[PDB]
Amino acid sequence: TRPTIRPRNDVVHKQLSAFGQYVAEILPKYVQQVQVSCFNELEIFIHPDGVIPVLTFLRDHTNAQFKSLADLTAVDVPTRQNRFEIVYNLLSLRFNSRIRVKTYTDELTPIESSVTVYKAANWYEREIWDMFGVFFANHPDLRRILTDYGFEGHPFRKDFPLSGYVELRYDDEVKRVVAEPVELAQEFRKFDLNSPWEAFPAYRQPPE
Amino acid sequence: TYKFVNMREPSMDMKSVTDRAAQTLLWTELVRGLGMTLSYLFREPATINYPFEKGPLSPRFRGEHALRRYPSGEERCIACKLCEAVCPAQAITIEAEPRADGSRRTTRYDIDMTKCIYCGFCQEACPVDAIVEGPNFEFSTETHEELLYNKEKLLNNGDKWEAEIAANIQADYLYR
Amino acid sequence: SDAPPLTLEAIKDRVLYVLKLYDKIDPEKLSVNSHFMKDLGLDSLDQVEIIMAMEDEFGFEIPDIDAEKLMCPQEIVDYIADKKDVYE
Amino acid sequence: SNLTLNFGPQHPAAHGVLRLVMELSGEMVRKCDPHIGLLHRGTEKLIEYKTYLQALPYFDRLDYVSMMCNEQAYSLAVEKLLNIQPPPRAQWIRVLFGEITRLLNHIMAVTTHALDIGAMTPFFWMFEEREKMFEFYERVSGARMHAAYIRPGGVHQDLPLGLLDDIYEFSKNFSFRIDELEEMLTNNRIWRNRTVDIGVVTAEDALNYGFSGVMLRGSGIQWDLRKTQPYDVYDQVEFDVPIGSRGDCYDRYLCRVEEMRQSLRIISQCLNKMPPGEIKVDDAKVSPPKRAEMKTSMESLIHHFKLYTEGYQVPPGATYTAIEAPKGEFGVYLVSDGSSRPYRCKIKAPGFAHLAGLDKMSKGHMLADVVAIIGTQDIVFGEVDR
Amino acid sequence: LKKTTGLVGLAVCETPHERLKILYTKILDVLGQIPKNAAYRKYTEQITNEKLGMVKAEPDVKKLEEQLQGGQIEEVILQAENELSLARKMLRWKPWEPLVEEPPANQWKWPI
Amino acid sequence: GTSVKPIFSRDMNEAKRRVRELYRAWYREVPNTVHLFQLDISVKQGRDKVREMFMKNAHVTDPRVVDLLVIKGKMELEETINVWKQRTHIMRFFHETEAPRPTDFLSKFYVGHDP
Ligand SMILES: CCCCCCCCCCCC(=O)SCCNC(=O)CCNC(=O)[C@H](O)C(C)(C)COP(=O)(O)O
Ligand code: SF4
Ligand code: SF4
Repeated sequence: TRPTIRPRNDVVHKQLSAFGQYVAEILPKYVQQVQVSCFNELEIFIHPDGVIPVLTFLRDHTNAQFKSLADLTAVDVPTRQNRFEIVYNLLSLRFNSRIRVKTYTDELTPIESSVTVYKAANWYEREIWDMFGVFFANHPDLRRILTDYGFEGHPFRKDFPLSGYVELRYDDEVKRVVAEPVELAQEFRKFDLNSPWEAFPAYRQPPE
Repeated sequence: TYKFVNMREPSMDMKSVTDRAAQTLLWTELVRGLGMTLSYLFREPATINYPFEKGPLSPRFRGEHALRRYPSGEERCIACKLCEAVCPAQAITIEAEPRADGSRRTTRYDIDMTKCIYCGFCQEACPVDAIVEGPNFEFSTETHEELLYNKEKLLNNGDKWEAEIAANIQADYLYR
Repeated sequence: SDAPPLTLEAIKDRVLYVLKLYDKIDPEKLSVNSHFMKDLGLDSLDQVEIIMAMEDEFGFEIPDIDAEKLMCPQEIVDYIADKKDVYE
Repeated sequence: SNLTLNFGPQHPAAHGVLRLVMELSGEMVRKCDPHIGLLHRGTEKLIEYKTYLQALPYFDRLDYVSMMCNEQAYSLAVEKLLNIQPPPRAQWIRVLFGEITRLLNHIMAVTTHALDIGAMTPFFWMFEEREKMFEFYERVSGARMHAAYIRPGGVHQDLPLGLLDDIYEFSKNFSFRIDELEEMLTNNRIWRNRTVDIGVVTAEDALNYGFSGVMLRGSGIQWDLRKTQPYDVYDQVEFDVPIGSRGDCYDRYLCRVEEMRQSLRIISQCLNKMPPGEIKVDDAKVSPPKRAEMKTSMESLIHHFKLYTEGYQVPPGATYTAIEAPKGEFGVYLVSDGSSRPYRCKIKAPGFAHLAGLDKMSKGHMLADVVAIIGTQDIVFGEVDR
Repeated sequence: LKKTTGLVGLAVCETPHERLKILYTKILDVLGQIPKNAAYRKYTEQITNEKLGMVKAEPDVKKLEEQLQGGQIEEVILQAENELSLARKMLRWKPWEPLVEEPPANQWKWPI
Repeated sequence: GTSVKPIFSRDMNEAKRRVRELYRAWYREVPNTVHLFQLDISVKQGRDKVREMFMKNAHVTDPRVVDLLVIKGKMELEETINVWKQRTHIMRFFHETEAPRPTDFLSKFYVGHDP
């Protein structure tokens, strides 16, 4: 385990574990889980109701000072009763550290908007609403950001097809661009790539 | 370790103040800019006389695709479909069957050059140096259809450019 | 001077004129007491359109909670008379 | 009632795909509402149908002014998920070409900003240097901009013989081109009138609005990911971080020029310290074997076949990996489900937040000031829309 | 005495010691209304008392900045204001209480 | 119990009231849309189309789904009023270039395999 293998950092791992325990102790009402990955990244899994109290804490506490919101995105996992995983990535410049805050929601449950905590969240939340259909309560101006005007559906959902449902062309009879059901001269060729042999024994699940 | 870019102070002696006033009233920095443009006017321009002169390119340059042959004239391609599998744009379509003499050869080899991103992954993946990106880059067309290359087009490209393709491969293959 | 002292008869007549311009209401089987849903067969959306036309005719807005109760021309007449402070 | 105007997409200062709905009172800008998505191509969904190698070229086309930097960010994310290490010479080549890329990007940003403002000449002087830099790209990879040179595990190919000397020859002359650009712009009173105290942003607002890079450092914030969170061999090169004092367009332009000079310094150090050795990780389950090995040994052929058909499996997990790209912090949130294709790939682009801050930055300004502020944010819409 | 903080929008504070004493005293006063066993109260009181004693122990501004590890005493004042606002919000939120709900059985299971 | 968090409305009555507000807004807006976009349809055609779009979702019985539908309709109306939509987007509601697709069994049998 020399040149080829990525080196470990026990010091950062211990520091992040201690700070995760700290955060979990301070906010037991909302914190459901804390994890430190082996490449030294701290994750805090919280109940949705705590989106605002937790973020605010992480922004304003003297020992956290996570002033920067690097990114805010969603992940779609259709097998879960709560479909959508909401991910906040925060950066503290005072302590030169990063943290990740995770929560969940389904298609019909709003998530509190965090524009009062981080203004940067505004567009990010719009993008989530555009791509996943997650509604953010008390957003100042929530509307589509990335898709075409009048576009139907949320493309980043796993069950949304890659080529969508409609395509566009110019029609001369009506003298304008029109939308029609999509037809492909060549269909996208689905590839089955997964090897039938297990790759990583350290991640084997119980056989139920 | 850092530096400040705009944290200087002007000296308030009468000499510096009068110099600033002379700059304000007589436009010295504008004359400096005019002098810079005048200096550039008398420099030799960097324009090349295209198409009589061309820009330099490397042996590694990725151009129009071609299908290659062995020195006996046999096709190098044996229809393994690694290029089709690796292609990030799904620009390659391959159909194959045993030939009349039993050889493993393609019946269809299409590259959609309007789908292609010219990444060169196909030629990296090819185990027999069959598909390559050649040096040609001047192959614009008047219709979309002419850019949907079939196997005959690619074999013609190989036959037409093999002299250059082989030299470029000889130049580069020790890095691969 | 300004507009004459509008009365209940004028209100009822203008309401009837507005209603008889609706394409989904039979012009001659409409009365002052007809019910939009039971007799005319109008849908809930149709009722909203009828109140919007009344707002256009009489020049003042009608809120949703008030507009929901108005289910016959007589209720509309009484609502308009009450808002405009008219007793005859 | 304010007048409503479509600024772009078909506008010279709108960068082709930006439609800005502007509410104006005379030429005073009452409100800015950027409408984007005119270059939204669904990259993040397309990546879910690719192997990691197949997904790599999509990053060239996000910030098409800084290609190898995007490649490096994605490669670092994948290498972190794979728990592998690139070889040292690959890391030195990565840093060298990242600084060449920063030179390219800062040339484009400064000269196009000057062209919006009205100074058209420096664009032509500096784009020949960009052309020479493009040749370095093409000589190393065969492509002028979309190199796909930097891959998880190292780089695709070693440098051709003679490339270092030519890079040195270019680098020993680029400083005079910088000097000529500064002679045209830095002390010019028209340029200062167009840039000083325009788009002033406070440090607190810059932090809260998600800004990064020069958009922070122009306001006095002492932050640079290469210094605070180094990657590859950035902790082995000496350079200074330019810091502004006013938070306006002029200080940001000064910062970018000084960043070009510091990039020259770093490039010199990289040229003098390039070590020998292999250029990709010596692990054939991740990096493909050499072509001679593939045609001689059975294991090499098997691993070539599998890496080019199925691709390497990545252990399950999620990482947020960020770098100091020329336009600010560029990040990837990469989620692996254990297979050979990424489950999710969210791309964080600095221009997204920077353009979201445009309406705040334009308060109290005119139309030309808004043109200058758009130029000073250094926006490319390939990364904004993805 | 200092000409500028170097940060746009952050003014130079005259009499930073008194401002810091006022802010730390206000923070402790607000924390006194939080339950004694709440971790937020004890942790914030510990760090606030450390900073308050350090402020009272060193009358030089530069040496106080060096000791506090807080980066330019004006930003220390800003951080104290942020902590006071957070303390009021936490008193309203009461996050010291038990978790509201347990997630579903496989909410966080990855992969799948 | 079902322990469900609302969006705007607690039951179906407030959701229906919000539906009526959105319908009134669209009905008022239609003539302005016809004038501003220079459409060749009548105001009656536009209102009939608006009614049709609303009627498409008449079967919904979940107040949260109704609230989200009203949110989407408000977004569409805001896009239309501010002329963020172009004429092509407005006319996309009418499908003027799509051939009429048969519905009876025999015509579908003749034309192809789709059920
Ligand atoms: C020019 C073209 C413009 C096109 C604009 C398109 C805008 C689309 C906006 C879509 C809005 C919605 O879906 S809103 C969702 C629709 N509402 C419901 O599904 C609730 C349950 N159904 C009912 O209440 C009845 O069927 C009802 C018919 C509503 C009347 O009810 P009443 O009888 O008790 O009054
Ligand atoms: S160059 Fe790339 S995109 Fe083009 S055919 Fe080869 S693999 Fe496909
Ligand atoms: S061109 Fe090469 S990679 Fe493609 S099918 Fe033929 S032999 Fe295989």
